[PDB]
Amino acid sequence: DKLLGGLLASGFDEDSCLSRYQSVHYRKPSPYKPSSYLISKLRNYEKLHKRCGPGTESYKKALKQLDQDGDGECKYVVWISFSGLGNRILSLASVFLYALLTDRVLLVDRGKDMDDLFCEPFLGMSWLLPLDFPMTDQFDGLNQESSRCYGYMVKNQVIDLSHLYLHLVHDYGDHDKMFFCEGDQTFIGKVPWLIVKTDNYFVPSLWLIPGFDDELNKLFPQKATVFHHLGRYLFHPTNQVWGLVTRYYEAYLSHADEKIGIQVRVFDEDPGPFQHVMDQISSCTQKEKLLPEVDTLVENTPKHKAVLVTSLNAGYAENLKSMYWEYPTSTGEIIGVHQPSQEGYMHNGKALAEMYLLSLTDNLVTSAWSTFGYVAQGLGGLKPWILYRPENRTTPDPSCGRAMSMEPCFHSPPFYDCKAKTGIDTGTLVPHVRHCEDISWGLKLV
Ligand SMILES: OC[C@H]1O[C@@H](O[C@H]2[C@@H](OC[C@H]3O[C@@H](O[C@H]4[C@H](O)[C@@H](O)[C@H](O)O[C@@H]4CO)[C@H](O)[C@@H](O)[C@@H]3O[C@@H]3O[C@H](CO[C@H]4OC[C@@H](O)[C@H](O)[C@H]4O)[C@@H](O[C@@H]4O[C@H](CO[C@H]5OC[C@@H](O)[C@H](O)[C@H]5O)[C@@H](O)[C@H](O)[C@H]4O)[C@H](O)[C@H]3O)OC[C@@H](O)[C@@H]2O)[C@H](O)[C@@H](O)[C@H]1O
Ligand SMILES: [Cl-]
Ligand SMILES: [Cl-]
Ligand SMILES: [Cl-]
Ligand SMILES: [Cl-]
Ligand SMILES: [Cl-]
Ligand SMILES: [Cl-]
Ligand SMILES: [Cl-]
Ligand SMILES: [Cl-]
Ligand SMILES: [K+]
Ligand SMILES: [K+]
Repeated sequence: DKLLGGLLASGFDEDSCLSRYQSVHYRKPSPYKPSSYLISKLRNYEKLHKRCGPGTESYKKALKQLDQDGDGECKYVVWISFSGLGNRILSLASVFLYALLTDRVLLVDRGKDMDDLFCEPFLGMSWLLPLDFPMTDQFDGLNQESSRCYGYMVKNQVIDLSHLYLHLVHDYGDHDKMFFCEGDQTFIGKVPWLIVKTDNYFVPSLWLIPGFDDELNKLFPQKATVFHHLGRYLFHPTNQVWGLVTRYYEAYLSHADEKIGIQVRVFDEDPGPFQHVMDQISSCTQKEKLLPEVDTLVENTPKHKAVLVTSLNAGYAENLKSMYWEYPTSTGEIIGVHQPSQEGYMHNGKALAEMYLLSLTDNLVTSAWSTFGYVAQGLGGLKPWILYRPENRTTPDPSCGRAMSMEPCFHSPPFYDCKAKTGIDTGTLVPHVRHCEDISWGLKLV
């Protein structure tokens, strides 16, 4: 089923984006079926996008509100291309959900590479913000003190509204965080143009806004499927990225009975590679029976496992590779350890290819705090084993634990009760919104 259970629309040109419908020759079918209401919601999104999108007569009329109000036919939310690729992917998926919940059209700031990495997701009509949008060269300078920043208008009690800037970056404050309150969403609902900048996956705090909560439950009744569905919908790699994927997979990974992904990210100043991290990896994989122990004893048909290791430093894959070369397995399993080329013969090209290759594995080990890992697990429908974040170059004990769900984590959530107007722990409100495994103050859907 190339349409992923109805998540994807038919009718796209096959050759101009091979990944779109070929992803099925490489992936097991997801066990999570998109709800019929999410399927309607996306097919209706496409209708709206086609009516209101870039370059249409409607879009051109709405652009004049920026020089005025207005009272128009089409409203928008523009995603600003900000931060690293994994932050971008998650944040964009979040802004897309927000569009869905508010009957807005999503426009994407293409930044330096978005059109080079991704195909168009909306049948008929591009998702890219036009390059001559007049506010574009203000995007980097938009901040908490910008006149039309929502938080600035809140704290100053500004009275007038064609557009608003929503500062949702990790450094945001109390006023900016009022985005996550119902009364503020009523106000913001009236503004035809929203401009968002964020480096977080802010999905889970949408679930705690009245009104959004009812709609979200209809769309995603199993709760922890938001990124799995919206990520698969939105993001299809371009043919040159997908070539990197298919060629790697077919050469190195395709013969194995089971594929293990290991996504290594080490948040440290010094270059590496670190023994305590090597030790963490071997212990994790071996205590969870993802990879077999080796032994030095002198003294029944063999599975073949392929281990895909992604990392900035090649030492982690080398260490594992060498271990399984130099010693027999205690189980008799055949282990091959593989890592993609570090040196080129599209920096982001290879990075995206690697996230996709991880998503094609059977069991995935991720690194704590890594949005790169979140993207991979989400696209693959993998509930990972998470390598906990080390402190002071000491192997954590336990080394890893299974995640609660495949969802990504919101790293910098608000902690505010909008009704009582005071701080609250927003990870103890509803059972499906919990604190993350890897980052104790973050939130995730479970
Ligand atoms: O949403 C966060 C968002 O951040 C993006 O990255 C941006 C962010 O970087 C922060 C992290 O920097 C790392 O260092 C980088 C460095 O930026 C680069 O220059 C360098 O080349 O690479 C380095 C990595 O190799 C540090 O390793 C991190 O520590 C830092 O994360 C922040 O960590 C502190 C806590 O630090 C302690 O944790 C253990 C240990 O690792 C560290 O040394 C300790 O000191 C957090 O502060 C705590 O925050 C909590 C929660 O409060 C927040 O969230 C809830 C909201 O309501 C609050 O308003 C909000 O403040 C608070 O309760 C505690 O009191 C605080 O101590 C920070 O929250 C962590 O962010 O900023 C710089 C920018 O350059 C980066 O791009 C990242 O890419 C995104 O995925 C996402 O994580
Ligand atoms: Cl419509
Ligand atoms: Cl990244
Ligand atoms: Cl395309
Ligand atoms: Cl400023
Ligand atoms: Cl409110
Ligand atoms: Cl669902
Ligand atoms: Cl790293
Ligand atoms: Cl899994
Ligand atoms: K493209
Ligand atoms: K998979």
